[PDB]
Amino acid sequence: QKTVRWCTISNQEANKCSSFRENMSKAVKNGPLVSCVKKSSYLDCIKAIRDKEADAVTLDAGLVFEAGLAPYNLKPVVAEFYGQKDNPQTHYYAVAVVKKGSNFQWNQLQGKRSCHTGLGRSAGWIIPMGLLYDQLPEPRKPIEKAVASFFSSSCVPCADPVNFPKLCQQCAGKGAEKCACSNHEPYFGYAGAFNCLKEDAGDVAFVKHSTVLENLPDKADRDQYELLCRDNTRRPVDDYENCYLAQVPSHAVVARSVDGQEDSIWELLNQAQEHFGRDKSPDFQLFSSSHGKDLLFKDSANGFLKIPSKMDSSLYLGYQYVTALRNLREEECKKVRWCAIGHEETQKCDAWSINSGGKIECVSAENTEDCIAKIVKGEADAMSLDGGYIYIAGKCGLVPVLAENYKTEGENCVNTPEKGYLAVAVVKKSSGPDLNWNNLKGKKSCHTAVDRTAGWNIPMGLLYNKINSCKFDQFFGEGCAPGSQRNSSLCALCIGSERAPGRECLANNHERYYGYTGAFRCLVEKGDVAFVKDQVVQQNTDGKNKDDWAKDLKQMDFELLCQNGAREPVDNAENCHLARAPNHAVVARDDKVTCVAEELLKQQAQFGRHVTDCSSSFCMFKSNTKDLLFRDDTQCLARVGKTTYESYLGADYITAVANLRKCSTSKLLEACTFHSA
Ligand SMILES: *[C@@H]1O[C@H](CO)[C@@H](O)[C@H](O)[C@H]1NC(C)=O
Ligand SMILES: [Fe+3]
Ligand SMILES: [Fe+3]
Repeated sequence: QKTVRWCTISNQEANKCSSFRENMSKAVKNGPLVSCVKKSSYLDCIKAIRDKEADAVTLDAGLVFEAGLAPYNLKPVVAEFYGQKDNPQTHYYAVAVVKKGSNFQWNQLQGKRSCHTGLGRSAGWIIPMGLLYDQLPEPRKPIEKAVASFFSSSCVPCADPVNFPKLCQQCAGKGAEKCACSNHEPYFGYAGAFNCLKEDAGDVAFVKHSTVLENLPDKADRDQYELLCRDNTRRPVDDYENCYLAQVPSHAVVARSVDGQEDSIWELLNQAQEHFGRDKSPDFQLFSSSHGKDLLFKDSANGFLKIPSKMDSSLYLGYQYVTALRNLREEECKKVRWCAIGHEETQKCDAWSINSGGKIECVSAENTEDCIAKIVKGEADAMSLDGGYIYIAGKCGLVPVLAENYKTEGENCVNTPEKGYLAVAVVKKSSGPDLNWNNLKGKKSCHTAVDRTAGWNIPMGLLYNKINSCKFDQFFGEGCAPGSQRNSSLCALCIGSERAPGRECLANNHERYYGYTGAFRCLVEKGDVAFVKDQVVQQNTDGKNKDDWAKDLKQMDFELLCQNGAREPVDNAENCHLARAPNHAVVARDDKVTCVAEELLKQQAQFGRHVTDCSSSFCMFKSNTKDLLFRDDTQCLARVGKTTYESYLGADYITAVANLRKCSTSKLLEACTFHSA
């Protein structure tokens, strides 16, 4: 019924696509149909997809980046994987292949002849040229001109043969097909570049790690070839793991960002790998063809993986690679951009910005995950996170910069490491003794949010060990666990916002039961147990909180549930808690750690706890509502040195969280753990 229109770039690809079509028709009765649209290069395909004349094409990651730019706006939806299906690799190695006895090293490439897969491609172009950049003769813009003056001549398929003739000089295509961006140029692609070297049109080929073994005959003339290593030595072709230029992400199928039919694309490809995958059929091979190498998909792929929905091109490629790509394409610690979540945090941020004289700038997002993603992508620089989210951010590659401290007051606060706060379970003293730790089934729970330390990871981790199931919403009766599935019973007690409707169960300040205070309010108004930090009761009772719901509460009206079944007063969490919680911390990308840390230590020297008059001046650690930007009981931000999320959080906490990985519903976590190695 549904049709996926695949874009081909050559007569050879068109031949394979016709057989893909015919074979899928026969093998799959109801699965999407395939039809083929024949263009003459990947760039014509990207445009055909944008204009809705086609739906899909497979691209080297370097070109995924170009497809993801305006005005094309395509996104990667399915990735090739290499290697064994039980340990799929979503990267491959770029290498430089030379013939034995040619006697030159990496540092002597000047004046040689080069064979490239194609302009703008990972192994063929982006990686080798990024490495050689500093040796190219200036001016290096555009890069083509500099490359044409560095190598004596080359074959770079897809280069403009009119403006850069030397880049197309060693290519082998006839007439108008010379230097073509397709299999009509014999030296196009991995196979082509290798043939370029083989036939002595070039002295070096920039290809991938499987290229030589894939393209050499029945037996091994393989001893005739070697690899150029970056330490200026040469190694055998099967020793690429010790002689590669870089590791690069998989070729991926791309599609329209809006109305891209990706559902259809995955359904097609998934069924196709089942019937016509590696060694699956004599009638048709997805990853092979008698008409050529790497047609439609690479011959070294062994299947497909669906790309998570939150992985856009930036996330798929990774920030380092996007920066190298950006570097070759366009031809400081002045400020810290904070990521604020929602309106109240944005207003506190704005105030900070003004008071700081612009050293702090403010970027907004509607939830924690969107903030973390902005930081990873370079749209923001820092925010403070609960341990549960540090874990997620750490998987996405962010690093802890400074810790919030809660126990140490005064001048030594910044230099004192704290062990952590405590995750506890708080109940009303008035609840009968049947309410205890071993009898929570069917009870009404209040949680700070899904994926936070005290609110979720610690308690739900403990419970998972008992019930051996991720269906928490079938264990508890009804609760408020912000961030849960909207029609779950774990959203049923949530009350959203007083001003705007439809905000129930959101994991942000629109939800009145969100956060430490929030969950304590949930306990007071509706729940039986709150999963929260120690001290939340003391901080919101006996008059410290003046809001209607809290003004008459007393500390003595609450108790803690201990794991042995007993109950203790709230002043005794040290002997009645669920586990230690790592202190919340400011995270940043590895390139900004120093900058973020140094400026914040200066911010707090001006705006920290010692400010006796908050109003005339700004107070970083006090908040109009609750835990705006930092926890309200934060005494200072403290140095953590050079550490990683794993050592910051501790093996005990890492163990607990990883224990729950099967139950995770975080879309960010799913995107940040997609890639191998
Ligand atoms: C609840 O919502 C989801 C969509 O987000 C839907 O898939 C599910 O089947 C709905 N019904 C149930 C079983 O609660
Ligand atoms: Fe590639
Ligand atoms: Fe916390």
